[PDB]
Amino acid sequence: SKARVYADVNVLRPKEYWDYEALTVQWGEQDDYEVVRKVGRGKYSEVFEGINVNNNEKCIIKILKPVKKKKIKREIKILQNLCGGPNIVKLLDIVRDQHSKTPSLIFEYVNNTDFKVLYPTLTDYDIRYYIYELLKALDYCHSQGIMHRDVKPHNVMIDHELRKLRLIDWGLAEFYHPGKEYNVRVASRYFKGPELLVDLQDYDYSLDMWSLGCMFAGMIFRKEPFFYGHDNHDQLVKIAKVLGTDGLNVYLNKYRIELDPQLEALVGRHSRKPWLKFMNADNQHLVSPEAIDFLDKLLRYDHQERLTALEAMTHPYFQQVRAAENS
Repeated sequence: SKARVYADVNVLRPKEYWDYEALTVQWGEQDDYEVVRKVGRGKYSEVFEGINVNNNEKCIIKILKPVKKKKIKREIKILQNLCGGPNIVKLLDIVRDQHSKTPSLIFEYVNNTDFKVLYPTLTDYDIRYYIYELLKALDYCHSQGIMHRDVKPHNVMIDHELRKLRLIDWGLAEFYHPGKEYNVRVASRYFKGPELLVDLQDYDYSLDMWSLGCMFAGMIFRKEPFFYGHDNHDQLVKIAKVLGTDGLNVYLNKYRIELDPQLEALVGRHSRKPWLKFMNADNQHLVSPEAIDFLDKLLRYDHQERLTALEAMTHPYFQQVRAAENS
């Protein structure tokens, strides 16, 4: 399998651009950024709202947990490559501790409003607007030959008063190389696409479009974990109970995917449930025919069938956000 767009980005580019294992970090001074208050936790890091002793300007301090230096250089190179793009968190500095040798990345500051309290107040228009903004971010990184691989509400900081948005945490992101076989243990369980669950290793940028699709579904239907599985095998069962099992067979047969006996039996056979059956008094104010058409074109088992970030931005559903942006 090969991406349908931006497939040759790293083929035309000098190895310097994507060879991150050869990156030589030019650390700065941890003696220049002060911690103010923890704002986020994580399996690979801790986030802190900090201040820049110099400019006096606020900032975000990310302290990385202990991991192989390969994963640290990867996140750094990608952030350097993406700096400047629309709605991409901007990396400002890189520092480390002298004794512990603990790495720390310095980022622009963004208030960030907890999604479990924000999303419920979003209006029909707000949703169209913020998703459109996230798509600018994804089309940009895909155009630069990079997959984020961890798209979820937690990695999208939103300053709802300034209506500003940023895609964050590029700790699992990777460079896309046609035909390469990547690790399927990326992203958070609820946003993992079928390809990661059936073990299709040569996946591409379309993986991020499935994750986005799960996010979108969660918002219009007012049901955060839209696909709520307790483990990976259970995650695929949940997906198959909504999209139907016939579509999964086509997918499996097309890419000649095995699918072990346990997960297969575990999945069984299910008919497809039309999107409208998920509508209820709590979410009918957000479920329009256009929203349904858009979501439908995102959540497709076959990664090659999904809309690209660029096609998504032009969908009629964002019709007013575009006109407002134009003038």
